Amino acid sequence: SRVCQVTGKRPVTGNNRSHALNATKRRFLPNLHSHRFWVESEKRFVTLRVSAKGMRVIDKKGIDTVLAELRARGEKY
Amino acid sequence: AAKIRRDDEVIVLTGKDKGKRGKVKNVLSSGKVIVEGINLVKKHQKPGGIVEKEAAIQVSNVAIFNAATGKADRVGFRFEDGKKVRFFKSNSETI
Amino acid sequence: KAKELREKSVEELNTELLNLLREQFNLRMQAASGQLQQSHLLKQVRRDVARVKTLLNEKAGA
Amino acid sequence: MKRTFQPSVLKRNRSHGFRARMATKNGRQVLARRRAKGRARLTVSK
Amino acid sequence: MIREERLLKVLRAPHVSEKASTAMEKSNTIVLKVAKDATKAEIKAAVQKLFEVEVEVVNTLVVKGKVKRHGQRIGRRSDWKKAYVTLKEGQ
RNA sequence: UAAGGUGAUAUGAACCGUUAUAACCGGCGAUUUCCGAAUGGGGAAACCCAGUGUGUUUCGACACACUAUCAUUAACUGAAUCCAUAGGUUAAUGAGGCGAACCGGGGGAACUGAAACAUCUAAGUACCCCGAGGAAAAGAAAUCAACCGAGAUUCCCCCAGUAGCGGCGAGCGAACGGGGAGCAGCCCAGAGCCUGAAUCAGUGUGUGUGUUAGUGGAAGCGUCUGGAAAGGCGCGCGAUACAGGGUGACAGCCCCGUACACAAAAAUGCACAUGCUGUGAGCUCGAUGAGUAGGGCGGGACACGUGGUAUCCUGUCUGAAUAUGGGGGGACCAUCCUCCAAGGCUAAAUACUCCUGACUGACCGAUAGUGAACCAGUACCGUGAGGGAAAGGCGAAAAGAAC
RNA sequence: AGGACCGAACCGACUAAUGUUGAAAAAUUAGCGGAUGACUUGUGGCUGGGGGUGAAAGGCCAAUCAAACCGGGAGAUAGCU
RNA sequence: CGAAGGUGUGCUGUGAGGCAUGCUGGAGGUAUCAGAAGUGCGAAUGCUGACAUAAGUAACGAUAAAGCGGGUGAAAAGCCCGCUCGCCGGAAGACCAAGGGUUCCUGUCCAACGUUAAUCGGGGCAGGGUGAGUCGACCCCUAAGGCGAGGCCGAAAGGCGUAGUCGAUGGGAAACAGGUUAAUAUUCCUGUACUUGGUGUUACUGCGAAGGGGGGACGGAGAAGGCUAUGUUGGCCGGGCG
RNA sequence: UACGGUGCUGAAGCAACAAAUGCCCUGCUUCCAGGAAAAGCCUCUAAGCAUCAGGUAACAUCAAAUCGUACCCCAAACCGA
Ligand SMILES: [K+]
Ligand SMILES: [K+]
Ligand SMILES: [K+]
Ligand SMILES: [K+]
Ligand SMILES: [K+]
Ligand SMILES: [K+]
Ligand SMILES: [K+]
Ligand SMILES: [K+]
Ligand SMILES: [K+]
Ligand SMILES: [K+]
Ligand SMILES: [K+]
Ligand SMILES: [K+]
Ligand SMILES: [K+]
Ligand SMILES: [K+]
Ligand SMILES: [K+]
Ligand SMILES: [K+]
Ligand SMILES: [K+]
Ligand SMILES: [K+]
Ligand SMILES: [K+]
Ligand SMILES: [Mg+2]
Ligand SMILES: [Mg+2]
Ligand SMILES: [Mg+2]
Ligand SMILES: [Mg+2]
Ligand SMILES: [Mg+2]
Ligand SMILES: [Mg+2]
Ligand SMILES: [Mg+2]
Ligand SMILES: [Mg+2]
Ligand SMILES: [Mg+2]
Ligand SMILES: [Mg+2]
Ligand SMILES: [Mg+2]
Ligand SMILES: [Mg+2]
Ligand SMILES: [Mg+2]
Ligand SMILES: [Mg+2]
Ligand SMILES: [Mg+2]
Ligand SMILES: [Mg+2]
Ligand SMILES: [Mg+2]
Ligand SMILES: [Mg+2]
Ligand SMILES: [Mg+2]
Ligand SMILES: [Mg+2]
Ligand SMILES: [Mg+2]
Ligand SMILES: [Mg+2]
Ligand SMILES: [Mg+2]
Ligand SMILES: [Mg+2]
Ligand SMILES: [Mg+2]
Ligand SMILES: [Mg+2]
Ligand SMILES: [Mg+2]
Ligand SMILES: [Mg+2]
Ligand SMILES: [Mg+2]
Ligand SMILES: [Mg+2]
Ligand SMILES: [Mg+2]
Ligand SMILES: [Mg+2]
Ligand SMILES: [Mg+2]
Ligand SMILES: [Mg+2]
Ligand SMILES: [Mg+2]
Ligand SMILES: [Mg+2]
Ligand SMILES: [Mg+2]
Ligand SMILES: [Mg+2]
Ligand SMILES: [Mg+2]
Ligand SMILES: [Mg+2]
Ligand SMILES: [Mg+2]
Ligand SMILES: [Mg+2]
Ligand SMILES: [Mg+2]
Ligand SMILES: [Mg+2]
Ligand SMILES: [Mg+2]
Ligand SMILES: [Mg+2]
Ligand SMILES: [Mg+2]
Ligand SMILES: [Mg+2]
Ligand SMILES: [Mg+2]
Ligand SMILES: [Mg+2]
Ligand SMILES: [Mg+2]
Ligand SMILES: [Mg+2]
Ligand SMILES: [Mg+2]
Repeated sequence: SRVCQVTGKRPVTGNNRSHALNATKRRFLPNLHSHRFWVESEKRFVTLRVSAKGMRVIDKKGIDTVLAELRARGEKY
Repeated sequence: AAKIRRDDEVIVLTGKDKGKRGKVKNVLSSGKVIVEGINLVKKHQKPGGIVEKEAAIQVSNVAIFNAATGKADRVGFRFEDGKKVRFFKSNSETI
Repeated sequence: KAKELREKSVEELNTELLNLLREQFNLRMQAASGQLQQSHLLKQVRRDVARVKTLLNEKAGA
Repeated sequence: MKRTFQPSVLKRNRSHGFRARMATKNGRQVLARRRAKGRARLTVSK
Repeated sequence: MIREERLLKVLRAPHVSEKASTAMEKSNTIVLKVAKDATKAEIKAAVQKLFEVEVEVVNTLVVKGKVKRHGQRIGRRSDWKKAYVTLKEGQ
């Protein structure tokens, strides 16, 4: 499913609104990308499906901390 | 426990045979008794003949007959020698 | 007759069980032939089999 | 003239039988409704 | 090796009929009602043990029970198994 | 607990029992086919077909147990590929499915109203989906207030159809503050000191008190009518019992009860008390939740429809200060007041009733009341989902009509 | 050889009469077209409702079709009778 | 010593109504003054049940067709037996699959069912009846297609699909003739066969798969020859002399 | 003979001719539209076992379970009340 493995961001629903304020249901999707992250501690690449926001989280916190969070949530990588 | 039992001498309180005495022959779980010589019906028996027989009477329509007093009585329950006994309410005497 | 059956070993209960099952077979055949007068024997042997099997399982364990 | 009901026990059981009902969540909801109603016959199976 | 307990349950009754009577006269064949899950092997073993006769062969069939009415209430009799047990020539 | 009993239509047959293994009632056990999550594989449910291991065998066979999947953990094994990692195998632990409502969450209509209709309404309703519990959720102020003060959350009555929102239409509709129900506060983000004392759990045994069978339980006769008396008439008696039901018409005293007084071998709830396993009180000294707050864009939520619009949530792009600091006080600024987000737990008052017991009704009484007083979710209809009836009363007693 | 010819089975359905509370909710009788093919038929399978399928008639999708059936929103709404 | 209800009759008030009482009925009823409403029916092509009308009318379901004698019986156009007649005969005969499920056979019954009567029945009731190594299923094998460990995908539900595993309408061992029951028969019996597998013995010997190859294994049309099923005629045998 | 049907006995039992849409034929000829799969079966070896097993042949012996089987089936029994 379209779920960020780092942040848990997923599709949310809302409205399109016309100029006449006609509401039609829409979705807002996360900006997801499959990305190979270098994990220096394992001498390995780990692929995560991550939002652009999740990539900024990884840049800030570091991949090792994030993967530690993933294991503790039962999030498989 | 039952106040009226098989082989008790009873007197009829109610009905066509009011006042008559007889021995209880059967106690039915419906709350009725067959009393010897009481509540006779003429059954037209298919082969065969018209046969007189006892019909069951409501157990509340008979009373234990107290031979000493010569009249209907009520039963109470007491424990004597650790065993439950019946007694006549009239005279407190064990049945 | 549980109390009297209770003072027998497993081996004695197993031979007792076989006797009852053979008796049950013979009565079943007699009832089928139209020759069993005493229909009450059928229930008696059936309940005796149950009693032996109960005690075999007690002497096994629970 | 050829009428609409043309019986086949195999097609009956595959279309509507107990195992067909159990194979999907919506089929299991059919069985739940019919149990709740107290139907003697849950499916065409029996 | 079929246990005696099992053998004591498989034979239910002799089947009494004109066909069964003729089977015994003409072909030395006894007709039995047997347990619905009795196999030919079990029936053979039971007859040999319990009636003390040599069996040649067992043929079997399942009798489907009749639908019956008992005062505007539909009912069905039970299915049961019939065994034609052919005894050997001397028996 | 017992003088009767072997459930019903439903008699009979063959029996069992009467002083205590007849039956009946309750506690604890035993047995518990096959299908069904169904789990050894398969399958058109109630069937078809295996493997493995033991044990029996009369050599024909036979019995019993185990063998699903996923998650977690552990061990062993083990690629491309060096170490490895993926993968594999086995063991242990757990899950799975079902269930009427209530509860939290993910999605989410339209008819309709606006006397048309699109904003708006209906409505975050119906419905679908996920998850939980006996309740759930919420909860210990980055809350309100107004310079006086209050002091977590939840629920009830007010405030008020007010203030507002609104094609300023139809409609939608607060809060502040007040009266009540119920009340309870804590822990981590960390060491040290002294120690493991506290309070919760778990697992034992006392101790009452309940529950799941039961026991005793008062006192009425005569006469009249009548098929029958419980009715009339006459004269008695009980009442901590005149609740109720039955009995040949309407019974306090005929029967079963009722008030009242008692009872448990066994299992089990509860409340205590007292052993035991883990949980570790208190005190000085720190520390104080960042892709976060805030912002731009798009939406949503707030009674509040973008409006002059605070506040909350975030799909997207960004991005602080971090106690000398930060949030809020309905655009915004200053001042003042007040609070401390980005970690978490927490009883009660609140919601509901598939189900169990008791009791009640100016509720129905067979076209009513459940669809169903009755063998009804049946018969019957439909490929199926699904739809879905009609149908109660002899008599006090079968004495159910011998001939 | 052949979407060749005549013609039964088989598949159709041009005309007429009958029938129209039918023998039948589409038939019967006499005639009629195709009949080695773009044929016909058995068994099983797949496509699902604004969807299918359609040598195209809005045809067909269980005697229902310009939006199936069943249950629900639901007592929609009804300035009308 | 007769409640409600039912049904008559009399009296009575301006009305809705009221009162009394005969008969039926056989156990309930309820003044007064207050209180509450599922409180009043002729209509709604209203709803349910009952019963009319048309009417003893139409019709009795292929125009293949009956006639008579005897039997049984309460009763015979319809049943049974017999003779004759007619109808089908690429079917209106026979055997099956599918589907149905006891309708099969025997005895007994005639209420209802059967478009009439019914002694008859696919009707009621009871009893009986289905026999397999070789027929079929199951089973081994796969087609379309289905499901699908992991997997990939998707707000949730779920979608797709790999290994696999299911799935016949197709591929895969073997039995025939005669006889027999009221009712089964390639299943029973008689006679004569065949298949596959497990053991044992004897002898000899390279056996061995989740792999390779072969085979299984395949269209339409047409033509000709060789045959048999089968028929016809003769011969033969038994009977016949109208 | 119980007018249902049993029971005992049994002759000839050959040839010619005609002849399928059935068989040889999953053939042959021909055409284009170019006509399942997988197992059983036969054969080959791999790893492995190796005076073992296994294989093949003959003979003997045992086994072949379970479920269906009545009856209608162009129809009064199925689909059409
Ligand atoms: K609307
Ligand atoms: K309007
Ligand atoms: K009296
Ligand atoms: K009485
Ligand atoms: K009373
Ligand atoms: K932000
Ligand atoms: K401040
Ligand atoms: K009803
Ligand atoms: K539609
Ligand atoms: K009256
Ligand atoms: K009153
Ligand atoms: K009317
Ligand atoms: K008439
Ligand atoms: K007639
Ligand atoms: K077989
Ligand atoms: K099988
Ligand atoms: K002549
Ligand atoms: K058969
Ligand atoms: K058939
Ligand atoms: Mg045989
Ligand atoms: Mg068989
Ligand atoms: Mg399974
Ligand atoms: Mg299984
Ligand atoms: Mg669960
Ligand atoms: Mg409008
Ligand atoms: Mg909570
Ligand atoms: Mg202050
Ligand atoms: Mg008592
Ligand atoms: Mg008393
Ligand atoms: Mg009375
Ligand atoms: Mg903080
Ligand atoms: Mg903020
Ligand atoms: Mg923000
Ligand atoms: Mg802002
Ligand atoms: Mg914004
Ligand atoms: Mg907004
Ligand atoms: Mg502000
Ligand atoms: Mg009703
Ligand atoms: Mg009535
Ligand atoms: Mg042509
Ligand atoms: Mg056409
Ligand atoms: Mg024609
Ligand atoms: Mg032409
Ligand atoms: Mg032609
Ligand atoms: Mg048109
Ligand atoms: Mg149609
Ligand atoms: Mg539409
Ligand atoms: Mg609505
Ligand atoms: Mg309406
Ligand atoms: Mg009314
Ligand atoms: Mg009326
Ligand atoms: Mg009117
Ligand atoms: Mg009429
Ligand atoms: Mg007329
Ligand atoms: Mg006329
Ligand atoms: Mg006429
Ligand atoms: Mg006719
Ligand atoms: Mg005649
Ligand atoms: Mg008659
Ligand atoms: Mg005729
Ligand atoms: Mg004739
Ligand atoms: Mg029948
Ligand atoms: Mg018949
Ligand atoms: Mg008639
Ligand atoms: Mg019949
Ligand atoms: Mg799939
Ligand atoms: Mg398979
Ligand atoms: Mg097949
Ligand atoms: Mg036959
Ligand atoms: Mg020939
Ligand atoms: Mg031809
Ligand atoms: Mg047959």
